[PDB]
Amino acid sequence: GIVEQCCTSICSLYQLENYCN
Amino acid sequence: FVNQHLCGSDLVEALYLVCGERGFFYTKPT
Repeated sequence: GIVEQCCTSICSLYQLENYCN
Repeated sequence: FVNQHLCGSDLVEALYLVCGERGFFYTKPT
């Protein structure tokens, strides 16, 4: 999930955008 | 944007910040 890439690793906006519904 | 370790609260808010109305994978208000 978004948590692994962002919390376990550093994410990117685009990666954050992917999860916007 | 930024290069930080976001987790739930910080991340979710990061999404509500990024996604905004589109909502996002976690739990919207209601």
